[PDB]
Formats: sequence, C-alpha cells, structure tokens
Amino acid sequence: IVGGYTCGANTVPYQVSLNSGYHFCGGSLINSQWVVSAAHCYKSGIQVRLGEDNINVVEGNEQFISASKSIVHPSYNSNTLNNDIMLIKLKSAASLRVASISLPTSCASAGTQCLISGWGNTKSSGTSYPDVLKCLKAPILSDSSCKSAYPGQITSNMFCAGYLEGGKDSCQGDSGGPVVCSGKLQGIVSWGSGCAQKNKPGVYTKVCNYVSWIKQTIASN
Amino acid sequence: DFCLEPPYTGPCEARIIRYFYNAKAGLCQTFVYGGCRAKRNNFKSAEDCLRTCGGA
Ligand SMILES: [Ca+2]
Repeated sequence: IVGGYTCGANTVPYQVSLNSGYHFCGGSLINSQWVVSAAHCYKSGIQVRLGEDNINVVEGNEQFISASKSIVHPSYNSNTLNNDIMLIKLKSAASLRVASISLPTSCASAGTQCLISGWGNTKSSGTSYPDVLKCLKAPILSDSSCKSAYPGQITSNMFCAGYLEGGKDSCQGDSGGPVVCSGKLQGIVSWGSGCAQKNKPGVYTKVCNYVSWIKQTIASN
Repeated sequence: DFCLEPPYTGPCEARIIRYFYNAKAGLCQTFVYGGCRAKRNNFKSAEDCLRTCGGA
C-alpha cells in the first residue's frame, strides 16, 4: 500500500496473510474455514496466517493454518487476468482479532469509498515492505475512466479504484487483499501499471459478480 | 536469448520470489515476480535457472 496509513493492530480482522516461507499475498476470511484471494496467488504449500499485525514477529493473537484445498476460478485466464479469484479451504476452522467479512448483496457504484489493506510495498519508486498492516481509503472509479486508463484490458469482472493524481495505491505484496465498502467485500487486489502512478489506478476483481459461485463452491467442498 | 533478458515483475501484485539468470554476474539471482505474465528468464529454483541458463 503506497500512500496509506498504519491500520492499527487487528482493526481489519478479516485480513489474512498467505505464507510460503514468507508473505507473498493477502486474502480475506469469509467463513471460519474459507478464504478468498486472487487466482494469480495460487501456490502449493500455502499456510494462512490470521490475526496478524506485525507479520515479522509473533505477538500472540495469531493462528497459522495450512490450506487443505485451493480452488481457482475455472475460467481464470492467466493472460487477460479475467476471473482472477480463488478460494482456499483451511485444514481446520479458525477460532473467530479474527472475524469474517460479508459478501456483497449488490455491486458498489463509482464514488463509493472503500478500505484497501495489505503488507505490500509502500514506495512508488523503490522498495519498502512494512512490518504492520497498512490501510488506504480509495473510491471506486467509473467503468469509462477505468477503460480509458487501460484500453482493451478491462473486462466486466474488473473495476478501478484509487486516484488519477497518483501517490495512493495498492502495490506488490497486496495481491489477493480486500477492498471493503460499506462493510462488504467488493474487490480483490489484482493488478495495475506500476504503483501509484498518475492516470494509472489499481485494478480489482469485481466480487459482486462471483457471489453465487462463491457460495455454491464453499458449500460443495 | 531469453537468458540475457532483464527480470520481468509483470503487472500483478503478488510478492513471489523467483530466480533469473544475470549474465553480467554470471549467476542466478532472486527478484520479485508479481504472479502473472512471466517471461522465460524466471525460475522457481536456482538449480532450474543454472541448468537452463548457466553460462550464457
Ligand atoms: Ca505476527
């Protein structure tokens, strides 16, 4: 998160860290046994870390749980990045500092806003990964401006959020993290052109289009 | 020769550690890969990297 602020210990209870010997992606707890993240975060040997603030030191409120299953959307396209969503089943249920986030009943409109969080890079030009969780409030942008920023790359399953001036954005290490609006999970950190660059807002997976797929998939696995 | 190409992070935001052959240093180094649109000079281990690009 570039241009954000320190959230504060466990103030974002649904935020999880995907660990493969080091933090590589974020995710959101949507059930005591299920986590939602990005399809491009798929990796074997994933350990999910819950109740984390400082990802580098054990503070006592954590729960490290291995994933038993990782279901990437059947229509995920690694080239166009369309359908960049994945579900991870925890080997055992988490003890709900730790809480799930609600799935949306409806899609959010431009102007809404949202809270984006993660442990990704905090510098636009350079590298600086934080210890604690960073937060950012950014508004959802209109489909047209999003499409103007990334010609022929935006599908109906993606939405832009951020600022055209630049300086505030998600960045490497934030992928799979939550974009929560009005207490509902509206997006998943996905891609962008660089970080916090002018006229290049971040792109996110539009969660409202997958709610029925998510509910049915959780229930039959 | 893809072994001589600079490492490509890509547009995705993950922070996945991969290897690339660094022709100048004559060895495989680590770099951060974003999770999508990988080019060929991108390996999961130093061993794969050396076997494919070693000495190029
Ligand atoms: Ca910790």
